[PDB]
Amino acid sequence: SPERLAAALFDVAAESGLEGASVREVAKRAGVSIGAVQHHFSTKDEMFAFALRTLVDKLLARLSEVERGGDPARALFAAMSQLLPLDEARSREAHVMAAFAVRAATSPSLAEIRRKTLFTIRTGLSAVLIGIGTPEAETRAALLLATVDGLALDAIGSPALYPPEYLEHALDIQIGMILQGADV
Amino acid sequence: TSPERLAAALFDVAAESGLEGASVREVAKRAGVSIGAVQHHFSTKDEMFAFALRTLVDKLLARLSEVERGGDPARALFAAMSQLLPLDEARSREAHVMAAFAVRAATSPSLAEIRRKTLFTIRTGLSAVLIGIGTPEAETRAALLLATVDGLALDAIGSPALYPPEYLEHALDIQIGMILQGADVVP
Ligand SMILES: CCCCCCCCCCCCO[C@@H]1O[C@H](CO)[C@@H](O[C@H]2O[C@H](CO)[C@@H](O)[C@H](O)[C@H]2O)[C@H](O)[C@H]1O
Ligand SMILES: CC[N+](C)(C)CCCS(=O)(=O)[O-]
Ligand SMILES: CC[N+](C)(C)CCCS(=O)(=O)[O-]
Repeated sequence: SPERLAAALFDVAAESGLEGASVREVAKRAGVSIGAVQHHFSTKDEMFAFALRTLVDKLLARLSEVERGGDPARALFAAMSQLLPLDEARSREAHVMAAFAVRAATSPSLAEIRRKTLFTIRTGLSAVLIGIGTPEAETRAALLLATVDGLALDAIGSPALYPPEYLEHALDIQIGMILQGADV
Repeated sequence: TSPERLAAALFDVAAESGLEGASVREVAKRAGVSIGAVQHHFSTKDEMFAFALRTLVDKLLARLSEVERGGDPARALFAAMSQLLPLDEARSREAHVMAAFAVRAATSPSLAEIRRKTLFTIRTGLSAVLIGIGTPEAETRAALLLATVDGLALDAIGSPALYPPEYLEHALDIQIGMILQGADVVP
């Protein structure tokens, strides 16, 4: 049931933003007793945090498939492109992730989950860049991730300015910049 | 003037509780006016939100246009992009509300239009600066620079204590350095 609720929340949020994800609306979409929800989560914020944790765990599993050695540029691109709205699935994910990032302004649990998530991805990016002798690796890693997050935010609210082919070109350009001075 | 007072109340509510807290009734309550007074100016909550967003983007663009460009592009780019970073309380509030509207833009055509126009305007100015100095891939690097400030602002929302102004300014300086690599400039 809690997994079902997390999927149902993501589904509502992608459709109608997080303002649509009332305890009531999430129940309809999964099955389930409005009490069944209350059984698993004592607060709405608990329910949101669980959904975010689910989305993050799925993202990290995806990074682990695509970021598997060999050419650094291609690995960095495959990983960062998971965060960009390049198809309908990733457009929904980007929408929901951005929504959680704004909701973190008023929710310490969501802010902490995001902080740990960014720390994890950033450390992974840093390890890649250090391994190839990149100048200012850690700072550049932070910048790569921040820039990808910003591109995703910019794109969801203005898709005509950020078609997938443009997003892919912009990510290529950013990666090329980050790798300047690396070997290779 | 009256719609402007309502836009200011909306911003005050949104900076506190997000845009979820910015119902017509909550905005009316914060402004000290009747629901009827609000509905008089705004036919819909959409129109209320769009007007508030326009008010905000006007303020931001006015600040960007006040940047002294002079003869040093790195300095000008830093001064301009610093205005879009949460380096103090006022800009932290602006970041929170602007990010909220960006997210709402995913489902609201009126907000998307205002966001698109804003991004187009800013990218155009940044591209002019970069082309002016022979920056490789100037247009895309302009879009990347703007994305950097947007992404850094987004993260600083949830963890403001961890993104102090000096961290944000350092990150921005490093990105500008990368953006200017291969441009006709003299460091
Ligand atoms: C220093 C180096 C880097 C420099 C970076 C430069 C950034 C450039 C910003 C300055 C330009 C501001 O110019 C401003 O553009 C916006 C469009 O976005 C216009 O605004 C127009 O669209 C908006 C948004 O839909 C409406 O709310 C507004 O009523 C309408 O007039 C303003 O009428 C114009 O005065
Ligand atoms: C005609 C007067 N001006 C200020 C130009 C436009 C009025 C519409 S407004 O206030 O919503 O920009
Ligand atoms: C409501 C408080 N928020 C912004 C969610 C968390 C603060 C995290 S902090 O202290 O590291 O900036």
